[PDB]
Amino acid sequence: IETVPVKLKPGMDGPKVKQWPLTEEKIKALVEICTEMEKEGKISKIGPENPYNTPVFAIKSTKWRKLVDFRELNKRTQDFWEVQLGIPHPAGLKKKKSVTVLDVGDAYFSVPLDEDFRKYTAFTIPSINNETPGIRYQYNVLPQGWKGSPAIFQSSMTKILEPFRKQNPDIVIYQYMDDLYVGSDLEIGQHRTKIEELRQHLLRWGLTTWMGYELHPDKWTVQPIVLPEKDSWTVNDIQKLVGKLNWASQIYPGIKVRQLCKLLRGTKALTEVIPLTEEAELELAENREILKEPVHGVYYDPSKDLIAEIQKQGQGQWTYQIYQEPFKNLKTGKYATNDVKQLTEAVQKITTESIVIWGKTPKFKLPIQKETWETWWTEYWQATWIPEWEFVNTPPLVKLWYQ
Amino acid sequence: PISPIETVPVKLKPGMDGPKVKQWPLTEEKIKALVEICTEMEKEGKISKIGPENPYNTPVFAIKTKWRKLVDFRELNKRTQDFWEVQLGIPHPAGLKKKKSVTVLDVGDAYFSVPLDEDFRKYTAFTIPSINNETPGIRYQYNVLPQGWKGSPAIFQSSMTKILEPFRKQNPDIVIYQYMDDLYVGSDLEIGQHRTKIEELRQHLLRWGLTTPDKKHQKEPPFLWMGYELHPDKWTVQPIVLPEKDSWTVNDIQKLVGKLNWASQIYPGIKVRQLCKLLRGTKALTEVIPLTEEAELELAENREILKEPVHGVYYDPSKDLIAEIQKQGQGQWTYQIYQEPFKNLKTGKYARMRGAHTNDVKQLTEAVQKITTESIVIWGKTPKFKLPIQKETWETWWTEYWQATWIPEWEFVNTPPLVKLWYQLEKEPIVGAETFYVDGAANRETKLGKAGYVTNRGRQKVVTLTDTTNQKTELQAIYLALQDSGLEVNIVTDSQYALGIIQAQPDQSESELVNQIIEQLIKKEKVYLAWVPAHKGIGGNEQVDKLVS
Ligand SMILES: CN(C)c1c(Oc2cc(Cl)cc(C#N)c2)cc(CC(=O)N2CCc3ccccc3C2)[nH]c1=O
Repeated sequence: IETVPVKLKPGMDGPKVKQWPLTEEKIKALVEICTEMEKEGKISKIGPENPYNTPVFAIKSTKWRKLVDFRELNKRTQDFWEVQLGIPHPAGLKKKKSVTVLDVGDAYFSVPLDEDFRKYTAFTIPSINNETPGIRYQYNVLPQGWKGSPAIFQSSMTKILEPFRKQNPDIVIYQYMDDLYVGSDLEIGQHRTKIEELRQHLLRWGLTTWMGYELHPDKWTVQPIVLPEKDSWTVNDIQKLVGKLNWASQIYPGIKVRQLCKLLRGTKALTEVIPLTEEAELELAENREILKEPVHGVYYDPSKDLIAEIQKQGQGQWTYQIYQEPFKNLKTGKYATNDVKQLTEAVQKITTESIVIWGKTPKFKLPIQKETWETWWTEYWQATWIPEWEFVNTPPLVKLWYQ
Repeated sequence: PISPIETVPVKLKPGMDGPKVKQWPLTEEKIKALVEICTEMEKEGKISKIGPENPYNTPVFAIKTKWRKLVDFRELNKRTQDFWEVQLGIPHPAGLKKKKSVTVLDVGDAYFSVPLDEDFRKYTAFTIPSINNETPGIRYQYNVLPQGWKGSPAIFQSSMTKILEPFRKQNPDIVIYQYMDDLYVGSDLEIGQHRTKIEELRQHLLRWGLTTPDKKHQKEPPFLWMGYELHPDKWTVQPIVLPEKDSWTVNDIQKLVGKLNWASQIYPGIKVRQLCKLLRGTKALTEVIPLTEEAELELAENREILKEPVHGVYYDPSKDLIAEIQKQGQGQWTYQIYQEPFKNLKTGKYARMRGAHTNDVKQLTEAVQKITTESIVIWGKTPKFKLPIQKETWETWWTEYWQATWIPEWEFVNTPPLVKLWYQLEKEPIVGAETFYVDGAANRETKLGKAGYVTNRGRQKVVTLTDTTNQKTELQAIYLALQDSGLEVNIVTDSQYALGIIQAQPDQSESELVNQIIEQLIKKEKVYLAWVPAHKGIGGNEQVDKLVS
């Protein structure tokens, strides 16, 4: 097994990303890991002649684990892992009854990496209080977290799975980075049995491998926009209901508002109860129906980037929306001990779903301070990938419009 | 010497070739001095003569009563590759563990004692010109890391690391810190055993071509390093003299703020806000700025703080960090970190306006966050916090707020001023309370604002603002509703902008208007705010839109 030549395109260099400060326990965890990986040949120390850097973190059980943030390198390697050696996404996976996610990142440590590409995989284990220059390394094998790793490895992946696929042609396996997504319509005992059998396949070839045991894609649905079914209606309640519907008309074809406006006639007290007209009730129930169904006119565009918006609804409740063009929702949903811990679980849930549905992860609009998130996200992060994120102020109206 | 260490391989920037810079004709004194300097260096192996074949050239200059060679590596620096940065940060004295003995060892001729990549040396060529460039100049190239070259700092540090690596592995008991030409060795060994351990280090360094200072020439503590003083069991910033001046120039105030910022590291309660406000606008560097009264008050209080010297303690890893924060003036915050009550490891302050409108609860979190990041950097862990806010106040805020805010272990400490929410918007419309439908509208071209309102109690009103944006009019509209109203009130607006601002419970803002609105909001007993879509034909909003248009 000799290396596959890898490229960057002509007009962009490697990643030069700052290493974020790490707690001592993570730094210690990281050096043990990195000592083993150097002994085992997977990485080599590097000198200052390598001007590239990619952040690394520690995550979890009680087993520590190394996570490398290749988001920049992935961004700059886009042509390679998407066009040259792309992995197509099966539209069937979302339809399956149960979908189990298996970690297959160990596979990539056996395949060597293009000698002329290894410099772009440089990372630093930093020092506490900058006592030392920090331990610099780079990969000799395919690194977990890079999108080129599975792109290269897929040929070897097909071989491993070929017998299982032949023997189970109504099960669909999908590589996304360090995970295989394995979906069947089988009953759960058989599904789990078939997973255990797939483990054994991978156990040969040397691979000892917000979410329950499995996902359940077919049971995913749009969280509809909640129109309250009130016994009595004040002017405020109508005003609330109108804004809801007004903004919903900008997403959904044929949301009507007319009737309810006429109820808000002149200049009333907000407190004031108001009798409900007939056509108002009509339009209201007609809108209700529209919001249950998916948005007519909106479709996934593979060229455009997915984007996820998340709102804190209080009481451990989080709403979210996926779309490509603003406020044209491909999917919306919900998630039920602390604010960052929840937000990170939410991001992971939403991302997993995005991968199952489109084979891409969304760029997140996170309702939080940049520094808070960056300090804490790794503490509860359990995923092998890291989605793109930016930091945003939640417009408090949109928080209300999604319950 | 020149270290045996294997060279670090160096490239130029992919699509570039090394410098072909014309050597300027130099003066005889300079031509003479260079040759003398080059001979002395050449015989130590630092440089080597080379043939006329090598096409690369860099200017050399001589400058004084020793003569010094100055090589202009500017073109080579553009053309030589980027390297990895030397350090992610600089250590803080507060983060240093306490040792029984520490010694400073500086490497002699650091860069010159380290070999350059054989394949790169050709690019370092320079020419000592003949008197009035009559004849071919003498041609040299570096075998070692040149002074002022882009890669010298990194490769040196890198080389030095590899050289220490064995000694570190053999001696985990000892602690070393690399900083430029210097090494700082520390241990808990009894003084006799330390000297020996230093000796075999100094030897180990010389085994690898690195000369260091004799025990008689080593510096003694305190160590004046990077603006700090490092004593046997305490540290502090180097002495701060606040200039006694009649007139203060911009320059003087900048040097003062800088000095105060530096001092705030260990001196608590240092303030700079009123001194900073003076620097606003842009004046001449030499322009005399009259000190305002509040500037004069801060300066005095700072002079009181500096009157007696204060020291920071070193870090003990088997104790907990504890961070305390105090409010001191709007926007301004001060913190102390310690492990044993009031034996401070370090001090600091936070006083930035993240955004336009904020409240003490929001700012305390930003302060805590800033301190948390700083602790992780310095000690690799976050402190237990001691905060001037009630759990119940915090509980109320974070739950109701839309952003995800979280902070680690903290306890309330009654150290007034105490952080509080100065008003609380109502969750429901207020029965038996006037409903003001406010609205604003600024004509884009004339900028003639028409802020006004209509109520369900019958009342109307329209003032006329001048040179205001639509944002101002919609906000002036709301100020009116608060002004002309009872202790209870319900305000309807079609401005999400204003809603957004006010739903955040700001108790502090840059805008004059917003602070006026805050004043009102504190004075009220109950306020409820609601939003509607503009121009959608709403009973109330359409009426206000009329008189506003
Ligand atoms: C070896 N090392 C990284 C280290 C120290 O060495 C340093 C570290 C730094 Cl960033 C700068 C300098 C200078 N210029 C010296 C100092 C202390 C503080 C300390 O323990 N001291 C301060 C100096 C000192 C001097 C003599 C006897 C005892 C002590 C005790 N603790 C340490 O671990």
